[PDB]
Amino acid sequence: GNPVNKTWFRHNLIIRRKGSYRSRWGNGTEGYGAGVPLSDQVKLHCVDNTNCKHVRLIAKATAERFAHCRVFPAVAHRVSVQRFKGRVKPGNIYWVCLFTRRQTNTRMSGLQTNFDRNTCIIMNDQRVPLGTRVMYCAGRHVNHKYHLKAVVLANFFV
Amino acid sequence: VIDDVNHALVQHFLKLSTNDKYRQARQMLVIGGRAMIEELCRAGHRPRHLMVECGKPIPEFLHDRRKTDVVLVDRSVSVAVTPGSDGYVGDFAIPTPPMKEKLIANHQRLNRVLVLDNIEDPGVLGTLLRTASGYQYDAIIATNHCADLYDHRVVRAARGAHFQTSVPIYTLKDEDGDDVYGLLNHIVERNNLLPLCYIAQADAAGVDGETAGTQTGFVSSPEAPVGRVFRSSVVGAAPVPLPAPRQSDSSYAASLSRELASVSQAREELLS
Amino acid sequence: GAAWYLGHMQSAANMLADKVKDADFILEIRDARLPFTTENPNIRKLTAGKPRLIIFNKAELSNEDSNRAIQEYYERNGAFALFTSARRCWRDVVEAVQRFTTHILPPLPYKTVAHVGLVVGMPNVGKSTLINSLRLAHEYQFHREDFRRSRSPETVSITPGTTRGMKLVPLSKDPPVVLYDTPGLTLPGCFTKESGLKLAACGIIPTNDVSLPQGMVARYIYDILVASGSSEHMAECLHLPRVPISFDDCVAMICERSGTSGQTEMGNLDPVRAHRFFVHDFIMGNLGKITLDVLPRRLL
Amino acid sequence: AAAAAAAAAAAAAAAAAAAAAAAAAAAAAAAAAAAAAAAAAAAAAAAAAAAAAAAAAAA
Amino acid sequence: LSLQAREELSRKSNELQYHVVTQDWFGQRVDDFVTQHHPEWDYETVKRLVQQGHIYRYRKNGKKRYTRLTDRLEFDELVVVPTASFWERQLAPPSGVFHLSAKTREMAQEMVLFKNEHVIVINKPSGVPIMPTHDPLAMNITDLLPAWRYTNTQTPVICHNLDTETSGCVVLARSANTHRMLGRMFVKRVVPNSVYWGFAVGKPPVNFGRIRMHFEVQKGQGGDVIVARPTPTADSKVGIAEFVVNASALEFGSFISFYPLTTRRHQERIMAAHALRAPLLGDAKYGGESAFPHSLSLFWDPARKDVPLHLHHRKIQLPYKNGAGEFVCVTAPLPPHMEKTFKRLGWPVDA
RNA sequence: AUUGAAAUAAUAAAAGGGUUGGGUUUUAAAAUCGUUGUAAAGCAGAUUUGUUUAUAUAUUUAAUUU
RNA sequence: AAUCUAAAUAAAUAAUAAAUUAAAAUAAAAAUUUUAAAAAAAAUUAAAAAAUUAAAAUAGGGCAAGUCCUACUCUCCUUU
Repeated sequence: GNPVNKTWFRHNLIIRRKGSYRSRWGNGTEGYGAGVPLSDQVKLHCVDNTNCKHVRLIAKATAERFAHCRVFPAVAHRVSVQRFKGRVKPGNIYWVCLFTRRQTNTRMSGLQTNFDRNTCIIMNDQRVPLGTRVMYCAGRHVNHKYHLKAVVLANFFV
Repeated sequence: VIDDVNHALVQHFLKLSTNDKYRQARQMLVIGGRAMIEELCRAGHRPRHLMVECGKPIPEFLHDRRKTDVVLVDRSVSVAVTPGSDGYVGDFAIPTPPMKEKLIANHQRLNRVLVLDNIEDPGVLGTLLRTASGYQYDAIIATNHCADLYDHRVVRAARGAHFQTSVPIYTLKDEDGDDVYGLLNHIVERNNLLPLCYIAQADAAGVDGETAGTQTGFVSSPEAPVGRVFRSSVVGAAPVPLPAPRQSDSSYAASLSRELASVSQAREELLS
Repeated sequence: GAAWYLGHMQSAANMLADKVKDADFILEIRDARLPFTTENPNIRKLTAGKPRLIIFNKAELSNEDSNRAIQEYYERNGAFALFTSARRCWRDVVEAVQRFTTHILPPLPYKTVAHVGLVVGMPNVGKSTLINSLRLAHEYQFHREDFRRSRSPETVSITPGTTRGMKLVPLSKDPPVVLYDTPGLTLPGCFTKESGLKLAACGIIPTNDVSLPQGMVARYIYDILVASGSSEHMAECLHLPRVPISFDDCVAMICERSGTSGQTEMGNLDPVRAHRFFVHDFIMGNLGKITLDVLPRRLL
Repeated sequence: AAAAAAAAAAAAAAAAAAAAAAAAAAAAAAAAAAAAAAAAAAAAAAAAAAAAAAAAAAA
Repeated sequence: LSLQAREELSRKSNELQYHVVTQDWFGQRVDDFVTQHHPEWDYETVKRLVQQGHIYRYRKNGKKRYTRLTDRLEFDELVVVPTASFWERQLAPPSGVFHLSAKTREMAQEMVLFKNEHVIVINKPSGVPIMPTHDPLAMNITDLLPAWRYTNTQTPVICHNLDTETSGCVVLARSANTHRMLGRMFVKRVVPNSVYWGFAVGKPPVNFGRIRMHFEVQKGQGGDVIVARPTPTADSKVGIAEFVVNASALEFGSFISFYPLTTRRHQERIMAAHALRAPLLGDAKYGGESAFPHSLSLFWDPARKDVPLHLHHRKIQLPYKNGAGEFVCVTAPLPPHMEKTFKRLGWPVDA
């Protein structure tokens, strides 16, 4: 009686925002709360020195952005290397400290920003990275004490 | 069967046998003894965790909710948590005497006190506690840094003494200047509220009244002396009482071979 | 939910006994590349006295040295053994059951009754196709059950499920050596870490999935053949520098029919199209004609 | 909302226990049910006597 | 029944025939006649026989008047009331004819999610069994049971035997009278009454549906399968569940919710190991050979037996209601072993 | 005595939900065409004495401060 | 983004027992309920939605007989 709801569990782990001319995502490029928090298997690029494919790393969680607060997401991520070396496996579930994204994310100072490819680094259960060196430019949103005190804070931010 | 020294019940007894802070914080004390437990069990006392070693001697005169956890323990832990040759070890509920009856119901005549002032040693410390009670001494006392009156070696030496068979024993405090010059004034002068004093059983002795008492006591002489020390210090002389009689022995005796000679007849029995 | 019998075989023993208590000659369909992984656990203590006709299929790809000892082993115990390339199909294996009883059958008391045959073995190594080939043709050309072959309901045409009771296939007629079914008792799915490798290696249980990726058997068929040669001749068959140093180069050296989206300047080939190749080709007995099991020279 | 209107899952007024079975109005709108003592679908929810407390067993 | 009334006719027994004298007992209620003549049976033991038909009838005229407990006697027909004396026989007469130290009487009180005057709900630890298997040795619930006798009730009775590897929520009845009532709540539901959670490795087919398999327990532990879409009709019972894949690891795992309409053995895990062939995480009995834990970034040291079966009896809807009209729903919170993999995956563990 | 038979697998018509038990559920072009609610009758100088409240969450996190 | 107003002219279709109603709550009949009863206070108009009203005593299993079906040894009037 009253099939009140099916799946009901995506609504506990997704950032769903109605489209009603007031609640709406937008393409970014408008103001904080850019939009489109990147919710599906998105095959992010790895950047830090491991055998993570650096070109493919399939997504796990249904939310990724700082106006969605990557600062406390616990964003799981599955590794799917099309090739690693012919050291990680192509089948493990590491967390991720998202670095940047091609989606034009507007900052709270009007500074729009978008990079050539959405990238990230694999890390551990205690939020320590798995690599030694990082080969990309991370985003300001990686400054939290959440992903700092173990993150090398690789190099030049944006 | 517990063949692991990391078991909670094992680590329970260790921090109950050797540590002294987290003893009272749980109000428990380890007892070892095959017959020493029934002795206490006879007068209505049930061990919380009676750990028998896994073996032959399994008397069950209180079983079936003897405050259960009647655990069987390995030989290996029978060595570690149990310094003692018993296959029968447990722990009991700390009793307490009240620190006020030292201050108020100080009865006049038959009041002889013990003190035992030093950093002491178990076994000896426990032994005196058995014999001091063994003659119904009242107000057996602690000092600056004697060993806890519930230590596992002390209760092994006391052999059924610590619990109230007949023991109005007492324990004293810690004071400001890393000393106990305020341990006495709070009570000891008040333990001259009832009148006489002595300071025997010190390796060094002075006035030395020396076991020479003639009159049977003028039996109604309602004052009576008190206990003694262990080492050589004038700390017993800075207190207000002007009594100073530091007693010695007669023959070639040495440490610990002086008290049980003194306390034997220096106790209440001046009637003889 | 169409799974199979699921449980340890060593509890299907005291029921297998009473199945042999009435049978006469025991059969089996094994894989000569797996002499004792495709066997039921009791093969040792199963019968010891009923005349077993133990058959090893796909023998042409199983090595010949290990073929002699395994042949003469049972041939010493008395229970026979027959090896077949399966190219010359089971039609000759059937001929065996026509011959391998006339010499060893006890004479029938009643001129025409049966030779009740108890068959065992993995259904996916040749036991199913051996039944349902002789079970289908009996519906047309008729020996017993004596009815007009019309009562087979809609959408069956074969019944290896939900009845399988007294169901049996009459392989022969005048020496009517009939054969039972033995509702499949093998490959319990509770198999061993390694047995699933040798099983999926032989093409049996060909499922390569999240439970058993190619790179787990391919790592096994490569590290089993540490002796590079006549196997590197399959590598050298595709331009390989003969000796492969390890798993990375040989699998990546054979990416000529493999690959994915890779740049014009740096190609990122696909090592899984090379995985299945190195895996499935060894199945065909193409790479090497070498067994997997160890062949205990002792009795076990 | 002060005026109120937070009605329960149905019951309005429940009378005294009288042993295992306690009554209840179950005001809602109708009923259907059964009855351990004589099992007949019994529309009459205006009064349903539950057993010890199991809403499964009624009148 | 027609044969039950036959042996009743053809049994001398002792057939204690009981006259109904003119004065004291003619007119009294029958349940007064039996209870003051037969003090051996408890009153409830007397209602069962008087209503069941293994009854103390009354015989006046040429037929037997089986009766309700309140039927009163007749005006001295010397109307005998026959009562059974040697039931034991083909009749099969009706029902009624160590020590728990502390650290257990406390351990069994942190495993209590809900208690009232009629039930007790607990939270079973994954790995402790219910029925004893090493008959002197294993620490199970039934040996613990004299610990939830809160308020001195008579040794609660276990109602549905959760398995060994299954964690979760159990129900004891606190009363042998309540246990009779709480039967219709378990066997062969039509609509769900309970939720099983689990972490099957491998995203199954469509994330909503129903599973109908036809189990067959061949001893020992045969555990057969769908073999007949209708049934084998002889040795088989079916187990139906309405599974819902709440959320799913992208392609390698899922968090599935089973609503088990039936009561079959490991029906949770055997239907999960063939909803896809993707069994539950750590299910070494039916699946469990894909790898040791099926080879993840979880705690992966011994593995071979480390990972406990991620199956949890999550919620039970009791029929006892609450102060507000809602029926009560215990919500046994996940063990850390599932709280490990839920937070390791960042899912919002709903307690 | 006076035709004898076959799960004749599908149809039809019935019942039914110690022999005995698997099934649980309700529809496929809707001018709305009655109520319904939603919006509306086009500039009112001006909310809101009293009607009526689809209004809706109170917390799963991260990082501090004693 | 782009195309499909309205008004003006022209005009069909299925449907139609009528209502004095019809908001909203709430119990009462082999009954399935169209009504009636208490208690309420429910305004016109246009527009747009389809929640309710106007289109079968059914779906699925488990049993047993029947028609359909094949088969002839024994049946009836075949004609050719």
